[PDB]
Amino acid sequence: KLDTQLVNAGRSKKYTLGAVNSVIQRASSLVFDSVEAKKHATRNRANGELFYGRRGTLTHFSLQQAMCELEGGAGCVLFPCGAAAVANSILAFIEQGDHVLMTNTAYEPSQDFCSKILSKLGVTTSWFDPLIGADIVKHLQPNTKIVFLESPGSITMEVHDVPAIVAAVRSVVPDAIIMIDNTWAAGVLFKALDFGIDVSIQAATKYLVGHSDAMIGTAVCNARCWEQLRENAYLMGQMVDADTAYITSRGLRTLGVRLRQHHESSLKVAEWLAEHPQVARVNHPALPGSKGHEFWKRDFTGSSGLFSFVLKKKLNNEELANYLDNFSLFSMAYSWGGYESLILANQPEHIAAIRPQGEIDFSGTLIRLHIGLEDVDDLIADLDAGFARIV
Amino acid sequence: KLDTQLVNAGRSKKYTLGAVNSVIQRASSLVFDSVEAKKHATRNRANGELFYGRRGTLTHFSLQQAMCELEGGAGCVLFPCGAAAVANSILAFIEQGDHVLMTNTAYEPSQDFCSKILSKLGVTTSWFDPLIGADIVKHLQPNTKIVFLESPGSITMEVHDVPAIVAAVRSVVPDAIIMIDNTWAAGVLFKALDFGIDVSIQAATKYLVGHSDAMIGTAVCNARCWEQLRENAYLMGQMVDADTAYITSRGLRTLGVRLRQHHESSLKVAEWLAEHPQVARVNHPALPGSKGHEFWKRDFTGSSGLFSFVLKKKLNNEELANYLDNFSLFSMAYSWGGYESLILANQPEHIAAIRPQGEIDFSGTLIRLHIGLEDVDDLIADLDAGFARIV
Amino acid sequence: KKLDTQLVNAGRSKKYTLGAVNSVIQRASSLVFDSVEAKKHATRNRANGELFYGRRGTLTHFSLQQAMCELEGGAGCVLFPCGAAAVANSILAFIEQGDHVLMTNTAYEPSQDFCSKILSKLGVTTSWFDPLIGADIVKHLQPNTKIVFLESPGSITMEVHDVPAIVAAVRSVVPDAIIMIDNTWAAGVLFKALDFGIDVSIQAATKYLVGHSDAMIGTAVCNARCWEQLRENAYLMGQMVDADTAYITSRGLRTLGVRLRQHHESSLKVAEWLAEHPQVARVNHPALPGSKGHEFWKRDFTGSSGLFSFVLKKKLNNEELANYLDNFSLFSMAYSWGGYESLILANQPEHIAAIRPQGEIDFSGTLIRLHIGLEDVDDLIADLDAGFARIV
Amino acid sequence: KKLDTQLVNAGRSKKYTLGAVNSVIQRASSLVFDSVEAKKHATRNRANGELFYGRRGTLTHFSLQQAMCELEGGAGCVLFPCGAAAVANSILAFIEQGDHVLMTNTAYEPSQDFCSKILSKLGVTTSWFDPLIGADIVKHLQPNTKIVFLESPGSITMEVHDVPAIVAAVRSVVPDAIIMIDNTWAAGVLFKALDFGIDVSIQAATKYLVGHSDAMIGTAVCNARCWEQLRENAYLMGQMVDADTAYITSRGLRTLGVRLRQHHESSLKVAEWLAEHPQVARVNHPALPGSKGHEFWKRDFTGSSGLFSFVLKKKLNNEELANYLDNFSLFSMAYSWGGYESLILANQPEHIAAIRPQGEIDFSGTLIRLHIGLEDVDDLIADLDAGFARIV
Ligand SMILES: Cc1ncc(COP(=O)(O)O)c(C/N=C(\C=C\OCCN)C(=O)O)c1O
Ligand SMILES: Cc1ncc(COP(=O)(O)O)c(C/N=C(\C=C\OCCN)C(=O)O)c1O
Ligand SMILES: Cc1ncc(COP(=O)(O)O)c(C/N=C(\C=C\OCCN)C(=O)O)c1O
Ligand SMILES: Cc1ncc(COP(=O)(O)O)c(C/N=C(\C=C\OCCN)C(=O)O)c1O
Repeated sequence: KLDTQLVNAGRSKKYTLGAVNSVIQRASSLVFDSVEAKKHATRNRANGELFYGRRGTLTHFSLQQAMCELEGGAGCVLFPCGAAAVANSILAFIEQGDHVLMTNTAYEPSQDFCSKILSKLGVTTSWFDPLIGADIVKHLQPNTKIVFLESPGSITMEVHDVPAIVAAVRSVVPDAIIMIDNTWAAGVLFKALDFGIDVSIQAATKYLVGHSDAMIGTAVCNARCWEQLRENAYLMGQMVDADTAYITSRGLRTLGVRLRQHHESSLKVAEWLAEHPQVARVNHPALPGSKGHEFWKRDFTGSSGLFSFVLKKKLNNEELANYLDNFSLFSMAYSWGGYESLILANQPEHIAAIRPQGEIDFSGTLIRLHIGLEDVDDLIADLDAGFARIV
Repeated sequence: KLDTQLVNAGRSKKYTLGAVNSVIQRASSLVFDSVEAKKHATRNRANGELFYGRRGTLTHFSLQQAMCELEGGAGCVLFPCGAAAVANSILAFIEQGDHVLMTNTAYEPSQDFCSKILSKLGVTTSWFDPLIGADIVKHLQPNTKIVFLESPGSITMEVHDVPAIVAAVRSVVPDAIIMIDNTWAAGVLFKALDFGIDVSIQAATKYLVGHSDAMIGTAVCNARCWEQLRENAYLMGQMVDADTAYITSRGLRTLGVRLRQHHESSLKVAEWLAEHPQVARVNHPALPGSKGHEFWKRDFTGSSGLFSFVLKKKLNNEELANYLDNFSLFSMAYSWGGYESLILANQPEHIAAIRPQGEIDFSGTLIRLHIGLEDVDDLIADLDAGFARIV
Repeated sequence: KKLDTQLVNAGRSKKYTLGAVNSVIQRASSLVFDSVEAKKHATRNRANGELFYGRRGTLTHFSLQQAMCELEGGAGCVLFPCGAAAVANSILAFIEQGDHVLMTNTAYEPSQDFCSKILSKLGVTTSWFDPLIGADIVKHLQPNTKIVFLESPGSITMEVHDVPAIVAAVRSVVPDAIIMIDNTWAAGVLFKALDFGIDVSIQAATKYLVGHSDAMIGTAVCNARCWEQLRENAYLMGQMVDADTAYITSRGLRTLGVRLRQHHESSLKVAEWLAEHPQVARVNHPALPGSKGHEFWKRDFTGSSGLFSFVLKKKLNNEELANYLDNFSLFSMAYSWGGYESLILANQPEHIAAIRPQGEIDFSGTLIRLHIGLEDVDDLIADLDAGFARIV
Repeated sequence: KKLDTQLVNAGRSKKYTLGAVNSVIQRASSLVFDSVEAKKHATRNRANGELFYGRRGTLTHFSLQQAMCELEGGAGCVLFPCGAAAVANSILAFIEQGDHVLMTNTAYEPSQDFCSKILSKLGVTTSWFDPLIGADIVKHLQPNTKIVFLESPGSITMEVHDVPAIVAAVRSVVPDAIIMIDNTWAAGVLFKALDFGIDVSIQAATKYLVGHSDAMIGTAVCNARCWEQLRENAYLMGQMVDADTAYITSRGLRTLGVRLRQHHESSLKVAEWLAEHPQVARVNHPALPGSKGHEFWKRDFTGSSGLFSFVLKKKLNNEELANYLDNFSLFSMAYSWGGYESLILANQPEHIAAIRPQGEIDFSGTLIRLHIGLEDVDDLIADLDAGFARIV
C-alpha cells in the first residue's frame, strides 16, 4: 500500500478544492473576516489554521500532512534546504554546556556546523564510528543532549545498527534527543520513528523533489519533540516557499516508481563493479560484504540509487581529468536523488579530513555515483569506457 | 536616478540572456564540464560562479547584485523570510559570553529570538529606548557585540537618531557590529550603510515583493562584515528559492512608483486623522510632532505607507468587534507593504508587554494602518465610517 | 469607487483568495466531481464559473475573468495565449464563408496578415479604411460586412479614431455588424470601448496589464449580445491561458493605476521636448495637440499611456541608423511595450507604406517608436539628446 | 541509446540548461537585440531557434521542441495551449474552402465537433470511417480529400487501426493527402507515427507527457514536408504555450519510461482480472487478446499505457449508476487521464452511439473507462470488486 499512500497523502479537498494537486496559496498576509475569526486563528496558529505566511498556507499544510502520514510523525517542520533542517533541528534542543555526539560519517557541513557554530556557543561535539553499535555508551556523557545519526553515511555509505544504538542511549541518557539524517532512504525505505528515533531529517532536495530543481528540508518529529522543534525553528524564521512545498508534494507521487528503478539499476551496476578488475571495493548497502549490509538487510525495505566504489589505484591529476572529463552519461555535479546520473571523485586524504576521531581504510580514489533513470546498460557501457581510459 | 537604478539593477545579459528579466534557473545540482571547471567553480563558489544550489543560481546572483547596488553594500545574503534574516544575522556574530543591545521597539519576534534562544546559549540581551541618542553609552558593556536598531520602530514608529547612536557606539565599542532592520524604508528611503551601519536587514517580504505573496529576507553588508555573515549563514543552510528571488527582483522595478503613492496617501490620511475628534495621537514619521520626526526629516528621503494612531478611548471587546469587523476597504491581516490596505488594533497592555525596560505612554487603543494603492479618498471615507461606528 | 480602488479589489472575492490577498493558483486539467449529482451540476454550469475542466478554467481564471468584466464593464471575458490569438480567434468566431471584414489600415500588422492570409482562403474578404474616415466609413460598408475592426490609437503611427462617429455611421447602415476594437494602448481602462457601443474590446494583456514584459495573454471582454458565441467558438478552437499567467495578470492590475499615471506624465514631457527639437519633423502622441485625432482623444479618453512615435526631419541611411540605435544606454531595442523599461524601434517610410493598405502615409523621414517606461524622465531625455547628436 | 537514456537527456544541451540539470525557465515577451546586426540576424532566424520574440518562443520552448523532435523523430514540433488546440489548429493549417476531411468515427469528440461546427461554415466537408476499415478506406476517399485523421486507439472504445494498411491505401489514391494522427494514448513513444508514413503526430501532452494532471499543452511533431506550413499558419493564429508549461513537460519526459511500464503492467493485470469477471461483458484493452485491433497493437506498438474500458453485462439505471460511482475510494471521477491517480468514467450505449458517426456500436451494457494510475494494483482491484458488489 505504499504506492497508494504516496499517491494520496495530503490530498484532502480542503487543500485541493476540486483539483488533483493542492492549490498554490502564495501569501504573507492572511485576512481575518472578524475579530472573532482573528482570535480563533491566533489560538490555532500552530494547528493548521490560516494565520500568517511564516507559519504557512494551505499548500504547506498539505505537504506537512503528507510527510506525517508517510513517516508516522506527530508533526513536520519545513526548512529552506536539508542543511538548514540539520543545523536548526540541532539548535532547537541545545543549550550552553550541552554535548552533541555525532557519527563521523555525517555530511560534512553538518560536522562544520557543530565545530564552527556550536563551539562558540559553549556546546561541545565529539564523534563516533558508524559501526560502534551498543558500545556507543563509551561516548555518552551526563550532559549528552543530542545523538546524531546518518545511515547510510555520506560518501562511504556505512549503515548503523540503529536498534542497538538506540537501546544503549535510552539506558544511559533517556532524555537525549536522537536524530537521524534519513535522506538516502527518502524517509520511506527506513522508518526512523518506528525505531525509537525522535526526529527524522531529510534534504527533501534529493529524492522527494526528484528532479534537481528545488531545495527544501523536512523534520518529522515524534510527539515528544515536535513542539520545541516547531516553535524554536519558528523563532529562527525557518520556512519554505509555497511553490517548493507544492513541488515537493508533487515529487512524492512518483516516489515509488522512481525508487524501484534506482534500486534495480544501482544494484546491477554495483554487482558489475564488484567483479571488475580495477575496482578494489564497492560500498553499496544492498551489496553483500558492504559495511553494515546486515543491518540494511534487516532494517530497510529497499535501496535508493546513491553509492560509491574505491579504485585499486589512486589517480593522479592527469588520470583524474582524463577519467572524469570524458564521460558521456554521468555528469559531474553535487547533490543527487534526481533522474540524471552523477559522478564525483574523492581522494583518500579528502575523506580522512572529514572523518573526525576515526580512521580511513582505503588507499585508492573513491568514486561516488548516483544512478539515475537512464538505461542501466548504457550507464555500464559508459563506466567500462571510463575504466579503459585509466587502464 | 533612483527610478533608473531600480529598473536596471542586476539586469546584466549574463542573467537575462536576452530577456528583460533574469532567467529562472531552478537547481540543486550544477554540472561541471571538467575537473578544471570544477576546481575553478570551487575556488569561486562564493564569488558568483555556479557551484551548488545552496550557494545560488544565476537568478540569485542577479538579485544579490541588485541589492548591493541599491543599498551600496559589499555583498547580500538571502534568507527564507525577514525573521530568518534577523535571527541568523545576529547568530553569525555572537559567541557565548557576548551581550546584545537591542531597541525596545524591535519587532516582537526579534526580541523573542534574543530572550528565548540566545539566552540558553550564554548570550545576554538588554534593551534601550529608541530616542536615547548619544546616551546609549550608558547601556554599552565591554562585551557588547551587537547593537540592533529598528527605525521607525515596529507598531509605535519612533525614529532613532542613527548618527548620534553610531558615534557613541564607535567611541566606546569600536568592534561592535551595528545592525538595523531597515524594512519600513525598503532599504532605499534610508541608506543605512551610509550612516556607518554594518548590516542593513529587510523583510523583503514587505515593499520589495510588494504584493503579499512571497517571503524573503535580505542582509546587505559592508566589506567588514560580509564574509562572516555569508559563511555562517551558509553553515545554517540559509538560502531562498530561485522563484522568490526572481519575484523579488521583479518587485524592485515598480518600487519607486509604489512608494511615492504610499507616501502621498499615508501622509494625507495621517493629517486627516491628526485633526479628527476621536484621535489622541498620530504616529507617522513624516508627520510633525511624531517621535523622532526631526530625524526622519533630516535622514530619510521619503516615507512608505505604514503608521499607527491612538484613539482617545480604549475600546472594549464589543466596540472592537463593531469597529474592526465592518470595514469595507481595510483588511485585518498581518504583514504589510502590499497593494491592499490593512488594519490591526493593539491594546495598551499588549504593547506594554513588548516594550522591555521601557514604559508605554498612551492609554487608548492603538490602530496600525498600512495604506495601500486604493483611492485615498475611499480609504478616508471608510475610516470616517469606522469612527461613526464607535461614536 | 474610483479606478484605483477598483483596480486593487477587482476579482478578489474570498471564494478565489481563500483567506489570502491574491487569488489562489489552482493548476489543473482534471477537476474532480464528488458524485454523479455534483458532476451533473458542474456540466450544466461548465460555462458559468463552476469547476468542470481545466480547458474551461479553474478558480484562478474565474478571478481574472471577473476582474476584467468589472473593469471594462462587459458581460463576459474570454482568455487567449496572447494578444494575436485574441484578435485572430475573436474574428474567426463570428465569420462564415462569404462575409466581409472591414478593418482599419493602421491595425497591428499581424492582425492584417491574419485577414489576408488565413481569412482569404476560407472565402472571407477584407478591405481597409483610413483611421480618420469618421462618419464617411459608410462608403466602405457592404451588405455582407460582418465585422468592423477598430484600433485606436493605431499601431506605430498613433492616429485616434472618432469612434462615436464611426459607431453611429455603421449602426445606421448595418445594425447587426459586430464592431470590435484592439484597445491595448488604453489598457481597456483609459477608453471604455463597451460604453461607446463597441461589441468586443480586445487587449494584448501582454502589454500594460502584465506590465513587466514577462507573460503573454490576450483578453476579449464582450457585451451580452456577443458573449456566448465568442466564448463557445473560441472554446472549440481550444483557446485558453495557463493559471499562472492568469494570476500574474490579475496581479498586474493592482499597480496599473500608479504605473499608467507615470507613463502618461513621463511620455508627455518627452513628447513636448521632442516637438520643440530641431531634428524632429513631427511627434505622433495622442495627448499632444496637432497630433492626428487629438481632439477625439481629449474628448473620449481619460488618460494616456507611454507609447508614441515621432518622425525625424531626415530619412536615415544604414550607417546612420546603426550609429543612432546601437549607442543608446537607457532605451533597449525590442518588440512589444507596456512594461517598466523604455524601448525604441525605428521604421523607414517604405516599411510603413508597405503596411498601410488602401492608404497613403503622410511622412518621409525615419519614424521612431518609443515606449516610455518608469525610468527618470530627465535621464531618458538625456539619452535621446545624445542620440540626436550622433545623427548631426 | 535506448528509450530511457533518450528520455533522460532529450533537449538538455548546455545552451538551454546553462550549467543546471533542467533547462532554464526564460519568461518573456520582449527579447532584446544588442544591435541592428543582431536584430537582423534574429529576424532571419526567427523560426530556427534564435531568440526573436516570445510568441515564437524562448530558450525553454526550444529545449522542449528539440526533445519532442528527437523522441518522435520529426523535423519540427509545434506547441499549443492544450490538446484540443493542437487538433483544431493542425487541421485548420492545411484546409481551404472546398476541401474534404476524412476522420475516424472513434475520434475524440471535440475533434469531431470542431469539424462539424467550425469547419462546416468555412466550406469544408467531413465524413467518417470505421477504425477497422483498413485498406477499404479507399471507398471513402474523394478527389478533394485533403486530410485523413487517425486516432489509434480510439477514444473511449479503444479500437486499434491497421495503420500500415490505411496509409498504403490512401497513398495509392491520394499521394498528397496530409495524414494526421492523435497519438496521445501511446504518448508518441509507444507507436512511432512518423515511421509509418504519417505526416503529423499530435498529442495532448496534457496526459502522459505532463503525467501529473496539472498542466495543459498540445504538441504536433511534423515531417519535413509539413513543418513550415503547420508552423507558420499556427503562428498566424497566435498559437503558443507558456515557458513554465514547456519546462514542466520537458520535466515530465524524464520519468515517462518508468511511469509507462507501471501503467502497462498494472492496467494489464486489471484487464485480465476484469475479463474473467462474471459481471463484465467485454474488456476493451489493446494489449488484451480478442480486443479490437489487438494483433495490430501487438505488431505495431512497443508497449501499452494505462487507459482502457470495459462493458458491464448490464445497462445500469440511474440509482445503480450513482450507487456504483459514488462509493469508490481509490478511483476518482474526473475527465482526462495520464496522471498518477486512477480515474473512472461511465458511458451509456446511447451516449457512445450518439458520437459514432456513420457507424454502429457493438455493445448494449454500460461502458466504464478506467485510467490505471500508480497506486498498488491489488488495492485498485479491491476497490473495483467492491463496486461490483454494489451492483449485484
Ligand atoms: C545526506 C545529506 N543530508 C543533508 C544534505 C544537505 O541538503 P541541502 O542543503 O543541499 O538541501 C545533503 C546534500 N548533499 C550534497 C550536496 C553538496 O553540495 C555541495 C556543497 N556542500 C551532496 O553532494 O552530497 C546530503 O547529502
Ligand atoms: C520590521 C519587520 N521586520 C521583520 C519582520 C519579519 O519578516 P517575515 O519573517 O514575516 O518576512 C517583520 C514582519 N512583520 C509582521 C508580520 C507579522 O506576522 C504575524 C506573526 N508574527 C507584521 O505584521 O508587522 C517586520 O514588520
Ligand atoms: C496593439 C497590439 N495588439 C496586439 C498585439 C499582439 O499581442 P501579443 O501577441 O504580442 O500578445 C500587439 C503586439 N505588438 C508588438 C509585438 C510584436 O513583435 C512580434 C512581431 N509582430 C509590438 O512590437 O508592437 C500590439 O501592439
Ligand atoms: C485522445 C485525446 N486527444 C485530445 C484531447 C484533448 O486534450 P486537452 O485539450 O484536454 O489537452 C483529449 C482530452 N480528453 C479528455 C478530457 C476532456 O474533458 C473535457 C470534455 N471533453 C478525456 O476525458 O478523455 C484526449 O483524450
